[PDB]
Amino acid sequence: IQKAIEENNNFIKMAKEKLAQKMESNKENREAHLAAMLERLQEKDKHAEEVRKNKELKE
Amino acid sequence: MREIVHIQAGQCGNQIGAKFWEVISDEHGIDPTGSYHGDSDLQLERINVYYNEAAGNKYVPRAILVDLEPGTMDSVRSGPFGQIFRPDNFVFGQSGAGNNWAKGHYTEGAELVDSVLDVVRKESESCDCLQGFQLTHSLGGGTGSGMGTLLISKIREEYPDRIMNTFSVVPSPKVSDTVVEPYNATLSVHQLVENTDETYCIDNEALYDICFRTLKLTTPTYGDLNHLVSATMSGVTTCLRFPGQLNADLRKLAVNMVPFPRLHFFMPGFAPLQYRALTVPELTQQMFDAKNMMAACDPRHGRYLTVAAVFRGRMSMKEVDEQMLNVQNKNSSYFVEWIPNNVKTAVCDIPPRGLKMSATFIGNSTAIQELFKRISEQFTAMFRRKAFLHWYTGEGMDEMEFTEAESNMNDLVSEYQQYQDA
Ligand SMILES: Nc1nc2c(ncn2[C@@H]2O[C@H](COP(=O)(O)OP(=O)(O)O)[C@@H](O)[C@H]2O)c(=O)[nH]1
Ligand SMILES: Nc1nc(NCc2ccc3c(c2)OCO3)cc(-c2cccc3[nH]ccc23)n1
Ligand SMILES: Nc1nc(NCc2ccc3c(c2)OCO3)cc(-c2cccc3[nH]ccc23)n1
Ligand SMILES: [Ca+2]
Ligand SMILES: [Mg+2]
Repeated sequence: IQKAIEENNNFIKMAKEKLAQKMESNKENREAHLAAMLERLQEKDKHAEEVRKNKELKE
Repeated sequence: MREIVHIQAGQCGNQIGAKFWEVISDEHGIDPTGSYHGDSDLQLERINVYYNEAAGNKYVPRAILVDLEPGTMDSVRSGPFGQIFRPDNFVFGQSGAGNNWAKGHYTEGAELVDSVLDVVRKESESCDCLQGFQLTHSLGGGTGSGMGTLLISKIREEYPDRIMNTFSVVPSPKVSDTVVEPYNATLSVHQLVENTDETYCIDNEALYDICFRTLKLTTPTYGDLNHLVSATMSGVTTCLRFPGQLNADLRKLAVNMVPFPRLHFFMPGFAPLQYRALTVPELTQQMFDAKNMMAACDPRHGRYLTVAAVFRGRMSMKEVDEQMLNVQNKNSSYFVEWIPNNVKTAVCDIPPRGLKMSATFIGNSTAIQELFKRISEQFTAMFRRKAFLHWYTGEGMDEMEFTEAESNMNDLVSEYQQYQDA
């Protein structure tokens, strides 16, 4: 009866740790994808500023 | 006062138990309310073996009713004699055992076993002189098989010098509820080998073949099988339930019937299986016929260590002796030569309901190994592939325990074979 209790608890434990690891890893990956996209858009805003300056300093 | 305590566990155990109590209550003239309305003091003369005497001059079976699910005990309470049982003797859980010996023996069953033992102790405490215990159960399910053998083990531990007797319904693929029955049966036989003094092997295969072939019943129900079981059990308890020439208790019977402690598994039979009165030659020939045996085993494939024959009805004891001697003398090779006078005969004057004459047979035969071989093969066919094992290991059992149970049963078979060739 103790072995049975232990096996049920180990199944609960391992599923809890696997789920938590997956959800954390997923959160980190999603946030990194959005941060890379935003960083590319910020590089665009930087390039648009360098364009507007080039145009100002052409005059 | 030679009291017996009766225990019935699980669905099968409780249905056949109930039939047993209705049949013997009828023989003793006890109605469903527990009142005596018979015609003869012999009916009451040894009534205390199975019945307690209550205040209302009520006779109450000395019976404990056990299951891990409620269903069957509600059906008992609604059954025809259901009011005769003591309400406090109903001990039931709620979970069920799912046809799972490990649930009966180790997890679900262990939670209930103490409360069952408390009632056993309360019944024994008021016994003038407890002779011992009889249990009705099947081996193929989970509660009767797993929890029943747990109960048997605990009773042995607390009453180690008392006789423990079971009526044990052995599974067959011909009348099967689940595929796991051979596992549950193999695990249980090992327990019986260690902790009972006498086990009546009642094979649902044989009961089916009798209902179908002999009684001509095309679709036999559990009710039809249990009618045979209850009539057999009535026969086998006759010699202690009614007045007569024998001064016996379960221990003297065991000592006379069981030559080696592990070889205590008996083939029962019944005759007759119709209005034509049966002559003593006909009762005698039929009771020894394979077709009347309830543990689908051919007795011509082994040898008899011991035999008890119980005749019921008014008949010539001279004629009984002559016919019993005839069968022994003409078939001497099937009776071991190294146990002299190994066939014993009892006569009770009181016949069962409806029949005028009947015979019940109890054989301790080495041919019973065929039954265990059957089960062992079904066990191995699954266990070599570990099929359905996860049901059991999920309740904490290891594969090792199955290997040991299989080995114990092959050893039991080898022992029966040793004495059959001797
Ligand atoms: N002869 C007979 N066998 C039964 C009866 N009920 C169930 N069985 C057999 O018992 C096995 C199932 O065990 P069961 O008693 O239902 O399991 P449990 O109640 O959990 O112990 C199967 O082999 C069935 O064929 C019955 O009333 N009579
Ligand atoms: N059923 C049953 N009976 C037994 N009888 C012996 C006995 C002697 C004197 C007594 C007594 C009982 O009771 C009080 O005085 C032994 C066993 C057994 C089975 C399997 C393995 C075992 N390892 C040790 C023992 C044992 N099993
Ligand atoms: N062993 C054995 N034999 C039996 N048959 C008759 C017999 C008569 C005279 C004998 C004899 C046997 O052996 C020596 O002389 C019945 C029983 C039994 C089992 C289980 C519960 C029981 N409640 C009452 C009885 C009984 N147990
Ligand atoms: Ca539980
Ligand atoms: Mg069942």
